[PDB]
Amino acid sequence: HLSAKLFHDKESLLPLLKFLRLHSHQGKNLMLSEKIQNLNTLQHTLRKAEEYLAELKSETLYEEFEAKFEEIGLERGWGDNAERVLDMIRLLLDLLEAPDPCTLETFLGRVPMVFNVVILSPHGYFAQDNVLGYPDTGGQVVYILDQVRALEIEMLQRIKQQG
Amino acid sequence: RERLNETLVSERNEVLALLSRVEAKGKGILQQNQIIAEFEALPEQTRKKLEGGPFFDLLKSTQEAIVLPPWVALAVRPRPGVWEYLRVNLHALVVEELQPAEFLHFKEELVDGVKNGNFTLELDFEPFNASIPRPTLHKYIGNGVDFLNRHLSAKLFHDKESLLPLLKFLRLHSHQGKNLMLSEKIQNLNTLQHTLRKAEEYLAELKSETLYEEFEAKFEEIGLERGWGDNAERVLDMIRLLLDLLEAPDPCTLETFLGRVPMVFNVVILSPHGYFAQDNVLGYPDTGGQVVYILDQVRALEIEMLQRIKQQGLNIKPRILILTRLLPDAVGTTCGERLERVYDSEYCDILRVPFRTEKGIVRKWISRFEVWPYLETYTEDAAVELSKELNGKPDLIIGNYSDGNLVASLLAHKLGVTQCTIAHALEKTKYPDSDIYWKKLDDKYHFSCQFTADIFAMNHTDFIITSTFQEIAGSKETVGQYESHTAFTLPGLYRVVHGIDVFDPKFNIVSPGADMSIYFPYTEEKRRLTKFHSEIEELLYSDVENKEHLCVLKDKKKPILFTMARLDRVKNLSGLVEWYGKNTRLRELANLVVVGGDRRKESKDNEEKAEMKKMYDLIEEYKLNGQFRWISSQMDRVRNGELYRYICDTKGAFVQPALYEAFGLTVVEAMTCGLPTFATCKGGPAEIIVHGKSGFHIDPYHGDQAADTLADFFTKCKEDPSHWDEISKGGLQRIEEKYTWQIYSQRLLTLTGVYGFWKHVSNLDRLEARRYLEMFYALKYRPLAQAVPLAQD
Amino acid sequence: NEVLALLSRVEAKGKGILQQNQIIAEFEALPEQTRKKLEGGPFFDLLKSTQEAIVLPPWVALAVRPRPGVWEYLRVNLHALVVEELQPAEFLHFKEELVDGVKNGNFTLELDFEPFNASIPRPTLHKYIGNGVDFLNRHLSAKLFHDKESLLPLLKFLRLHSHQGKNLMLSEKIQNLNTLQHTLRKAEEYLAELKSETLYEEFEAKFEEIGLERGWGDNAERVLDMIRLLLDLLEAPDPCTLETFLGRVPMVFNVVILSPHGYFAQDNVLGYPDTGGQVVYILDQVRALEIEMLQRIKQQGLNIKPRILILTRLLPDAVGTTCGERLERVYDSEYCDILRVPFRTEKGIVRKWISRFEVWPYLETYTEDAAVELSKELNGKPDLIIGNYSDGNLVASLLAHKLGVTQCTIAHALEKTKYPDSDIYWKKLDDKYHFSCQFTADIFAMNHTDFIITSTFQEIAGSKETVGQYESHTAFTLPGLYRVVHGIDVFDPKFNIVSPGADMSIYFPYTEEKRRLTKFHSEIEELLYSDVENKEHLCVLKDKKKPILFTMARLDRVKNLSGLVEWYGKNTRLRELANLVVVGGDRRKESKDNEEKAEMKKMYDLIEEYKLNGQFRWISSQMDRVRNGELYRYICDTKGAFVQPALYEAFGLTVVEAMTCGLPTFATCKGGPAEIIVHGKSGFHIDPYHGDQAADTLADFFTKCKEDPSHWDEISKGGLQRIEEKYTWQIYSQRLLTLTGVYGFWKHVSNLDRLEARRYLEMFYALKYRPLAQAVPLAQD
Ligand SMILES: O=c1ccn([C@@H]2O[C@H](COP(=O)(O)OP(=O)(O)O)[C@@H](O)[C@H]2O)c(=O)[nH]1
Ligand SMILES: O=c1ccn([C@@H]2O[C@H](COP(=O)(O)OP(=O)(O)O)[C@@H](O)[C@H]2O)c(=O)[nH]1
Ligand SMILES: O=c1ccn([C@@H]2O[C@H](COP(=O)(O)OP(=O)(O)O)[C@@H](O)[C@H]2O)c(=O)[nH]1
Ligand SMILES: OC[C@H]1O[C@](O)(CO)[C@@H](O)[C@@H]1O
Ligand SMILES: OC[C@H]1O[C@](O)(CO)[C@@H](O)[C@@H]1O
Ligand SMILES: OC[C@H]1O[C@](O)(CO)[C@@H](O)[C@@H]1O
Ligand SMILES: [K+]
Ligand SMILES: [K+]
Ligand SMILES: [K+]
Repeated sequence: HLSAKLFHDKESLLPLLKFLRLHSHQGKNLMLSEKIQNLNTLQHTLRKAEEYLAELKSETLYEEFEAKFEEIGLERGWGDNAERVLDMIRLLLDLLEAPDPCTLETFLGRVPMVFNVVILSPHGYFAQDNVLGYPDTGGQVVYILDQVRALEIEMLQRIKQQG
Repeated sequence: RERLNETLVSERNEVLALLSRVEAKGKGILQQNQIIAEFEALPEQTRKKLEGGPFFDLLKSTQEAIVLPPWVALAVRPRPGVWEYLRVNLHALVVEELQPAEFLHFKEELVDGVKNGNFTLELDFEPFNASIPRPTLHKYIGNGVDFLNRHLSAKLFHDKESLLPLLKFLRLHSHQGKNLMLSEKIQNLNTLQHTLRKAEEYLAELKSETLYEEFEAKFEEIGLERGWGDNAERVLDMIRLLLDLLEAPDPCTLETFLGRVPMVFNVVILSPHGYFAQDNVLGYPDTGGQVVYILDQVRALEIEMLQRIKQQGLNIKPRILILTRLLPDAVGTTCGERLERVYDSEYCDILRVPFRTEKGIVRKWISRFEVWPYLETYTEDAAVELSKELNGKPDLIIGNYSDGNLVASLLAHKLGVTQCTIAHALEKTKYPDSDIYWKKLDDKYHFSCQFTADIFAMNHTDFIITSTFQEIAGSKETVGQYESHTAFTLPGLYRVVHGIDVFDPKFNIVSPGADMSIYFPYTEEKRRLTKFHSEIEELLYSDVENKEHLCVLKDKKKPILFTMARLDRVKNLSGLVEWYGKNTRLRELANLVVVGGDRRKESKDNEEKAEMKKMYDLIEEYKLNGQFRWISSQMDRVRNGELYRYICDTKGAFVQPALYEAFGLTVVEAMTCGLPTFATCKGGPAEIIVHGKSGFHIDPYHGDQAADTLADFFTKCKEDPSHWDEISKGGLQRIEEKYTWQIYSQRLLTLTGVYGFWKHVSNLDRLEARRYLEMFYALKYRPLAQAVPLAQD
Repeated sequence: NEVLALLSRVEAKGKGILQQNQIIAEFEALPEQTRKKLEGGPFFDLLKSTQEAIVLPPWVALAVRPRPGVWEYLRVNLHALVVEELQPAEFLHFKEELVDGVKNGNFTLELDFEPFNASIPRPTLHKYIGNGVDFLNRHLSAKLFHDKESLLPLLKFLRLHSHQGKNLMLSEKIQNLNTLQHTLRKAEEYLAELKSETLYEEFEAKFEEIGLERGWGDNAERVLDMIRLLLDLLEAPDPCTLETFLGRVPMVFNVVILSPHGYFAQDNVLGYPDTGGQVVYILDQVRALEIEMLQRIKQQGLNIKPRILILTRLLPDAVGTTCGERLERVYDSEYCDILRVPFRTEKGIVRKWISRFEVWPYLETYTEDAAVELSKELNGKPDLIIGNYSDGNLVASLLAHKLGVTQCTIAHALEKTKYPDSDIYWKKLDDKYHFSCQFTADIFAMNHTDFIITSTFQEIAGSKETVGQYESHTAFTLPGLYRVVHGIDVFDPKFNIVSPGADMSIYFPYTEEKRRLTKFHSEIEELLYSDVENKEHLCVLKDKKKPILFTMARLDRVKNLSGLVEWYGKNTRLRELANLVVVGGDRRKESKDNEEKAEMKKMYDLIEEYKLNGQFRWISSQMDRVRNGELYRYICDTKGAFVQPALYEAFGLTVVEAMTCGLPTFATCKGGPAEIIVHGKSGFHIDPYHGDQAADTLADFFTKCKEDPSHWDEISKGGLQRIEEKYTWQIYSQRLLTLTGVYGFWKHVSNLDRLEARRYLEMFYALKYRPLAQAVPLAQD
């Protein structure tokens, strides 16, 4: 539905640009800066970034091209190296051009977002010991402790891959 | 207008950078593109140039600088497919913004002395394009099907009226009175949604390998005819893909489903000009890579069609016709027989139809530039014959080259059939400034007809196939072949404002190949044909001078510098022979063997004739006897294959010195055998070859540098024979990756489906462009075509 | 009735290979058969509705016209029945074989304009035919309603709008709908508290500040109304509001009118070949138009001075006329001028008058020269361009395109309807009439123009029983040349019927005595009743007291004056009752026109053959309208009548003039006069195809009038009233300027769709017209 609604529609695309521009964590800018006010500059800047990156060695760290990227309006979180930053910029350029569902997901899922997470489990005796089997204490408690551990490994990773 | 700014920089680099603007205006009244607009004042300047700053863009992107009034008309190309043209004054401060149809107006004032008429024709196809939006993104150039898919995938998503066409499409679909896919039972999406639902449960239960014959009974009941699959497993997938499009269309699915619907049964391929034959032809005027491409293409195609028909659960038998001219008088050939079976195919047949006038058929061969008056009556006739040969109507028409695309359009329109074009070359890029200088070239080359027909076909066709990206958008530095038709002018005739857009979703790149049984690595000894080594050794090292071969090779042991091609001005064989003759170091390292032209018979082609006079003269001038062997056309590919490998034994190289080459199958063949290849950087081979890895590039405009580059190569190879083996393996790998026949057919068939379905939805949007084209042909081409003198028997 | 139809279809095939028209396509078949008809049944009415049938030996093709604008084409095997529906193009093949023995080249041109018109949906109702601006308003109204993307064009249109460097409407300070919206109510607040009469000068200060430039009105009352109009349009657009607003915006300042063919002058011309109601219409028109143009410009608080140029051909050797001078002021106008420019070639200026059918080779250069000349004359470029007739519409198109101006066209006649079967038989007629050229330009300008003005509904959709003038261009064919599948549509919103009138200074009732111009009576009595025979008049009237049957018109084939004379000549009874006075041809000179010459010889022989002396007075062309007004009134004094025996008449200005004067009128039923007159009420209709019947009818009018004198007055007053309603110049001028506003704007909104049409038309002009036109032989001095 989003892939189809996004295909060559201005009033549609803005939301995605507003998103990346507003995106920040703990007082740091991510993705696009305030330098990019419209799809034209964004389109132009991405293309501009792509020409540059397609030149560099794949394993080149973001810190190298950081200065330049800051110039043209690109904040951190596209990836930790040239290769990664490249696929990502190429991904968004594509959403602007010919959106497909697989692209759309891949990009949105890649954008660093989830950092802080709040999980709700009020009832029961919720603990890591001396509990399981008490009234209301059971599969929910187990699931949640496994979930967070699994969740934390994935986040540290996504965070590190996005530089 | 970014390129009118960095040039505004005459405020900084001025007293230097207005010099190059001098040494140009100092040549005068002409066009110099690139190498001349560049190898001019910049290289021929002094170190007070020092223009290596921000200026080096606008000159590096020009493509032309046309000397002019106290004015310079120039062009600039920021990115493939994006246009800026400049006009500035030398000493007058005349620099002016230039917006298209205005810039052309300045090209006309540079010939006629004034621009074209007033109400003289402007050709703009842009407004007829508005149906789909254009990709602005480089990746989609030559990828259009991928773009059209996503446009359809979206347009299809939860739109009632929008899915109807797909139902109607699958509902009407039939072949020779057999109904396929959906029967007439299913009148609406709800019934189809449901009927498909019912079908799925049933099939999910059956074993994967259950034949369609079992459940055929059930299906006919619910409205499902044949063409879904041969067994249950297949029918299942297919049914699932259709359910999917009805719910959440995604591009990948839409393509796959349209890909599989059994569609292409009878193919009709247009190739009127030349001597089209499978033996005793190649090397003749107008007879060349296009004939090889088509013969290889059809064989490949026939196979894919067979296994697509089998998989889809159908026994229908395909037929592929190759339409071409019947030349009753070409003797020593089969060109005089109406029907001929293609080698190694069950269903591919050559179908020959004669040209004719009200005075009866025309027997004599005719140059490809002169066939124009004949083509419309050819179409009518061909229609009649292929109606005879074909069972039902054509499911695809492929046009080839210029005359071929002209006709295939008329048929496609007449019969209402999906159409594809393949240019195989576009003369405007091959014969420079033939657009603007057209009027003087006309009585020889008749370019007013050819261009007209090329423009007509590009826009008439459903999709276009190119063999490379370069054939469309060129490169960063240089303009592409099709691209160069976006805006041009034929002063006194008409002015093409927007003729084509490289971003058009109809461009698809499908790269051909070299037949693998004919051309393979010289290293596989089991495969080598030694039966030929006597003929070949006579061919090369024989003592005799005759119509088959000229001069002689004193030293039998040198590496051979080899080339083979039709003989005409553009192939530039006379060029290479000269470069070699002037460079003593190359002559010592290698023998030069050029195969081209047929000297066994008197030549009837103007260029062929002119080329021979130059060859003849050079041989004497450069005293080539003993280092040079000029061999006549080799019409048998099997032995040609072994010839290439033989050249490998001598550890030679292959050189292709064309002023322009559209694709260069010889390049592909040479590498497929493993022969390290040096080829012209102008046109297709720029893309085929990767410099210093899979081969080397040379510039036909600097020949002396080419001859030396080669001398270098042989020198290194003498010091380090492993250097040869490295380039050899590089070529072998490049071919194995990019150029092969296996995927070609699949791509091509898939395309026919996607574009076939598409042309139903877009039916109404195109209706205007259709009348615009009808008129262009009738009121533009026809008058021009009847203008051309008829051949006289 | 399976055994029945086979019969009529048999009787049809009996006449063999041919086509026949709807009169015959029935009037022979149905009636000429035995009582075997017994068909009042539903099959019948395919026949009754058939406009023509084309019969080729196995086949009969049918063109059916159920309602104006609605066509069905069928084929029928003359034996075996088997009715099969055919597409227009295929019905056209039928005609083509009928002439060439074969259809047009498989690859020969089909003109189809339908796919280019689709921007607006088409009205299907009879009422919107001729009423297109009404339709287009409702469309723009809806389109505009709470759509920002749709409202922007309105803001930009107004923001860019200017004349000759003076900004108008909105300044550049208004960049968007909020600012416009906010500013407009700011202004409205302010004006509400001013006295209505406050002049725009007082608050002009404020406005400039907030982005409001001049042209909203003269006083505060009027700037307020317009502003409120715009507020509404941004808020809740309705059709009426939209139209009032657009018709109000000052636009038309300079107007250019194209009328190249003929001798265009204010005196010493009328009745000369190719010179007639078009010169009359245009002159009346520019007058009325300048009046309104001035009030509008004044009412909007603008001080600009308008200009109207009538572009026509400079004829150096026309003598006794003003056709040799380059600029001529129009009588009773401060701002209207005739601007003459010569035809010319590589050899230089062409001196001799050339027939309308021959001007084609010259028209493109004319355009360029015309352009250069009106650039010197006009202050700023043209705000409106009106093409007239074919040469006129053609040039109007090219100039409009060249200059980027809103174009209107007026046909004044369409030859295809004047010269039956001149489309299908075009080849044998071409050497003489060059219809391949004309039809081509007719089609070109018809489509290329921004809108169209007709003088009747008949001009578009004709009547219920018969085909209209533009209607007959919907689908037709020129064998061996090209085929028009859909060339025009009677429902195209571009059509507007704006009826013209007669100058009411010149034409009034014969019963207003103080007004009659008596000083002309000596001249008229000599003109009519004198015993002298010369190049001014032939024969003589023996009995002075009889009533006069009066006609006046250009002299040529179609006007059918030679017919009228023969009718009269054959009919003794009419001859006893009334004297026939015909005015046509200028015999003072040698006739340079083919038809005029031919018609003259016919006249002479009719005189001798029917012994017309004593009942018949043949007067040369009366070139002065003022005395003409009184001449009409004189006929009334005698209780006579005006008759107009044309085979076809596009509009009939003389028919309007006669009526305006009180003179009972009998006019042809073929073309415009069929709408103008109401049989038995405002006048009568006669059939030029049945002449003797026409005469008998006239005899009858006079007899009735003889016995009862008040019958003459019923009709006299009947027409007087009719003209008072449908035909006057008062609303014309205002309607026209309104359309220029609506269509002026609509062309900004629709501009992107007219692009495809632009290129189509360009290529049609270039690749089809030009080559045809050049083929026309040039004149020689
Ligand atoms: O005495 C107990 C009772 C339960 N469990 C654990 O609690 C979970 C029970 O979850 P389940 O989803 O099976 O049932 P639920 O408690 O969610 O209703 C399982 O991991 C058990 O191993 C346990 O460890 N000790
Ligand atoms: O004497 C000759 C000359 C030409 N060729 C063949 O002609 C084709 C030429 O194709 P290419 O694209 O290289 O040049 P083209 O003629 O198509 O412009 C190649 O397959 C060659 O092997 C040949 O077999 N013998
Ligand atoms: O000898 C003549 C004949 C014509 N008229 C005028 O020319 C016009 C004829 O216009 P109409 O539309 O009736 O005929 P048209 O010439 O346009 O076909 C009328 O105003 C007549 O009064 C005239 O003044 N003298
Ligand atoms: O309903 C099952 C119960 O067990 C839990 O999993 C807790 O361990 C909760 O979901 C709920 O209290
Ligand atoms: O223009 C090059 C020529 O060579 C061919 O390959 C011959 O088969 C054709 O493409 C064309 O006629
Ligand atoms: O055929 C009709 C003729 O009548 C006129 O109105 C006379 O001026 C012109 O439009 C045309 O020449
Ligand atoms: K951000
Ligand atoms: K079917
Ligand atoms: K303004």
